[PDB]
Amino acid sequence: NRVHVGYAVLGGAAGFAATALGALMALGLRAISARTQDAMLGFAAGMMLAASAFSLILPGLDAAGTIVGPGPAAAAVVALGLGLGVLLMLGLDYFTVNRVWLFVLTIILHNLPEGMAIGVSFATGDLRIGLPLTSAIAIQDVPEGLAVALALRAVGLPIGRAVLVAVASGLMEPLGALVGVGISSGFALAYPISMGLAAGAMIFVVSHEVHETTATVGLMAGFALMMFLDTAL
Ligand SMILES: [Zn+2]
Ligand SMILES: [Zn+2]
Ligand SMILES: [Zn+2]
Ligand SMILES: [Zn+2]
Ligand SMILES: [Zn+2]
Ligand SMILES: [Zn+2]
Repeated sequence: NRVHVGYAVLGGAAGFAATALGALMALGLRAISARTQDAMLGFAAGMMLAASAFSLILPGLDAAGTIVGPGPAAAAVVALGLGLGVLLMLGLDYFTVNRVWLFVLTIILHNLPEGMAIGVSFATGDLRIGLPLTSAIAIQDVPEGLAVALALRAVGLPIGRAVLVAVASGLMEPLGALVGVGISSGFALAYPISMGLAAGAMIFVVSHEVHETTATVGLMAGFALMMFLDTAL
């Protein structure tokens, strides 16, 4: 309990609320074209890919560079965090009708890195770090909440149940944010390590979520918009 965790809970809350707004838009839409779905998901992926680079790895290296020094030991700390983040998510991807439940688990697992990244990115209190990432994550949460609800409906839930499950799915960002503050505030190196870890987890999820032309337009737009947000915020 402290100041920099509050900003993280607020970040996690904006992630849950953004997901929910996207989820509630499916009530009115019920179905969308494959062109629209593929673009949205490519936009969501592109936002998190650049976020991993510009909001997590690059700030984590700077944080490590002032805790440890300018040498490669700083970069080593982050890279090792990154590899541990991949392997944590490689693990979960492996150790885990009633097919709905298995799709729901994926949706849950894929929200975990975004929640964690919000909580990690606010550990030092720097709005210049947490704000671009949190607002990028909320932005792609709207398409993702919509996408999730429509897909749960496409697999056979009535839109109302599907929207409900989608909204509950978003609770994983508040929860992941709590996890993120925990792993980044134990010791000095916890922060750069946890920045690498969230980036790695994030990159694993988005590799697993990447009509290729329409998806590329979304991918490029999400990437470019992430660069804009990081530069402006
Ligand atoms: Zn996402
Ligand atoms: Zn050195
Ligand atoms: Zn998976
Ligand atoms: Zn897999
Ligand atoms: Zn997914
Ligand atoms: Zn497609």
